[PDB]
Amino acid sequence: MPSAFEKVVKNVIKEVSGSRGDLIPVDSLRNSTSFRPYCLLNRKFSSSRFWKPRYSCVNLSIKDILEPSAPEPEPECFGSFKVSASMNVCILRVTQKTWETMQHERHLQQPENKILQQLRSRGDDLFVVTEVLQTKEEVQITERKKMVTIPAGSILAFRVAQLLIGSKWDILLVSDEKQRTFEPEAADFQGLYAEVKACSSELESLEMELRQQILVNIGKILQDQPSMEALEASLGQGLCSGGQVEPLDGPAGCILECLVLDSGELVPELAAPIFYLLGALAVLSETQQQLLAKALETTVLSKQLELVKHVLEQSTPWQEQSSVSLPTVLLGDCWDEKNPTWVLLEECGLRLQVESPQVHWEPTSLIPTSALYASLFLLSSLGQKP
Amino acid sequence: MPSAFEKVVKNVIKEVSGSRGDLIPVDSLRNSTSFRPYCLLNRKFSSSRFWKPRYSCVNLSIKDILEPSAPEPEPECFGSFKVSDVVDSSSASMNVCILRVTQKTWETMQHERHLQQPENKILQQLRSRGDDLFVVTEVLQTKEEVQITEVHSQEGPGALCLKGQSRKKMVTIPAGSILAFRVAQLLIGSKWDILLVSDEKQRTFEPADFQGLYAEVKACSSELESLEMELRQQILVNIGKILQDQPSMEALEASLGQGLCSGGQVEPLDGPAGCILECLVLDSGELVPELAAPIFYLLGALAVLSETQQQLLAKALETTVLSKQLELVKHVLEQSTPWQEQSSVSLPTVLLGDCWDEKNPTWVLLEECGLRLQVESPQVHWEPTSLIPTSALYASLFLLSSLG
Ligand SMILES: [Cl-]
Ligand SMILES: [Cl-]
Ligand SMILES: [Cl-]
Ligand code: NA
Ligand code: NA
Ligand code: NA
Repeated sequence: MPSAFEKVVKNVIKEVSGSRGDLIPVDSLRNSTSFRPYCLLNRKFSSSRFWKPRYSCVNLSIKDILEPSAPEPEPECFGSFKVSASMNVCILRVTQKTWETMQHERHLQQPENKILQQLRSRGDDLFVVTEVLQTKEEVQITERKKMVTIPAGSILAFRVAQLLIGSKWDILLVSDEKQRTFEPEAADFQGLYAEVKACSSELESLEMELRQQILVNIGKILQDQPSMEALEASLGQGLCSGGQVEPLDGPAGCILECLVLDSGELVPELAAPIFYLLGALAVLSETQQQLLAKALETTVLSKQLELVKHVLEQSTPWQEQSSVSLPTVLLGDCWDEKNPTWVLLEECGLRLQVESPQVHWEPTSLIPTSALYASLFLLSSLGQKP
Repeated sequence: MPSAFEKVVKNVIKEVSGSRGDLIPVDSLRNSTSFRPYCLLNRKFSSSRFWKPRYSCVNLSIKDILEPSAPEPEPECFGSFKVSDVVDSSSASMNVCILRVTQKTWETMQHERHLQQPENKILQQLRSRGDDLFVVTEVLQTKEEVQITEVHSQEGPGALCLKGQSRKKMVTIPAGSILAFRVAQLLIGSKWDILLVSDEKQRTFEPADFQGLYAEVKACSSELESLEMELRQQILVNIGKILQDQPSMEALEASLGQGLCSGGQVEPLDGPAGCILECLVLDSGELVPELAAPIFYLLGALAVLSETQQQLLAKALETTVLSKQLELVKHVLEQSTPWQEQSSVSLPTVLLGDCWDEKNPTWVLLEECGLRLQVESPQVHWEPTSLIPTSALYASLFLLSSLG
């Protein structure tokens, strides 16, 4: 859904930074306080180069992992904008000189922080907020009647920099997608298909009874995000450490039981593709997850996958905004707002239309549409007959 | 080496807009007053799809061609920025702001104002020449007065003796100076319209790959190769003289453009511009289309090049060094496909007998195209932004060597 705050945040990013902007939108006003400059964010191990997991809050600042312990310098105000009925926003940034000074004056906390040890075990990546886009004044944005007030100084969007911590700490201002925080090539549709097909090949191999229970239990964990979140951490820690994993409760536990041995250690060939599939589902929105949990039959899933496959295949180059025409004749019912394939595509940030062209590609929509494609491909690959 | 201060302007654009392909950099502080919002700019008829002519100032505003005559609404201030990379014991920061004319302002102006019915004399002159008309829709200007110093890299004893104040120049930029701008092509006919989403195939007045670029230049060269050796040599030596005087080349271009779009007798010009015009014209005063069109293309390609690039070509007009420089540019362009991605190009062995360095003429010609050069493997760094000037440099070298 437009979520009111979610809709105003996307339009503000587009006006301030431009279409291919490197600004990440803030999910909610409650969480805004944790995305301030210098805040630390974690991300689960990146299983794919086409989709990335959402950033989570560590509720710690860069000073909390460095020595000597001291407050960070005040972020500089780069600029102000009148985004339009006029909302005033401003950019607070941590300069490169501030990072270089901090790297010279501060070193990693030598007896090692406990939170970093937890992230290292799960194979998570660590990031630091380098820039924020926040409101200057209080605005009363109105939405049914639901006036959402946004107070002054609210983080609407943010820029991150991956930090690499080992013997010394380093900040990646110019991002490198191949880098990992803790140390243990054309991006086209063809490479994306090969990556998902490699993961799908590992599935199918499993017995039809095993594939069906993993499939039905995925539909149950799609109802409970924290259940899926906990299962992901158990798999990530088991893959990065190789130790016995603690049994879980609910459908998360049932899926974990399928992927694990009599000793407690995960089977890497079974756990890795499931970790990829759960990571692709984590990228999707609540609405998208509840739709996939209903349409888990391989009949509708195959048609939805073919529509997403066509959208992605026709949107190359993925860096330009392009219009795509869809073969809606594939679907059993008419192409409208109530269609499940319309809702799955609209939740990816794609602007849809009733007819020719039906989809409007946005470069920003690559991360969720790759996750939706990989999710549909693997979920149909589980429910298929041998 | 910047184009006077172009590297500092490009750094400000990169920080403010994210990429270079959105805002056009202003050439000089003297001309800045003419690139303000609502100002009208003309661009000569586009002879090629790979290179585009520079925008010239009409020194008129949108209100000067519309009725009722009334001042334009004040442009809105979209935002302010504090840029610190202004060099290309403490750091240097400059405050800039963006002034924009909103789409609603343009739509309101289109509803309230119509074209000046007995027709503006300046529009008639641009129409006769086949020029395109544009309007400045957004500007990036300074908020405060900034003093930027320029440091000149050594320079030879002959270039210093030409002038003869030291290497460090104190340049003072006043508050409200236009550093960069965004344009919108306006289409004027029975009604006027503003193209906010640009269309490269559109003309104001209604009357791909390296292989396509090579074919376009080769077609132009085929026409020039049919001329007499004495006429080709006089056209070549006189091009080297008009390369010293930009306004002489600018006037000759307008005479050829108006003669091609109207087909009437052209008034004789003075200096080397006049000598070239005499070669392309009849006993009656009308241009020979087969002769004037390829020369118009060649002059348009030279107009895209910088002053430094033009002074280098005016010295190296012999077909000996010209052929080697053309081959280097041909290789850079051929290896940079696709042009949209930044790619590194490795230049082949024995570049010019002597050595590949900052003082090499081929290095300066390529660096003035926005290409970041390096002493060795890879020597060139392609930037998508460098397509317009490198196409013009290729076409210029190809046709100048084709002269003789
Ligand atoms: Cl987020
Ligand atoms: Cl892993
Ligand atoms: Cl210009
Ligand atoms: Na602070
Ligand atoms: Na089996
Ligand atoms: Na395509």
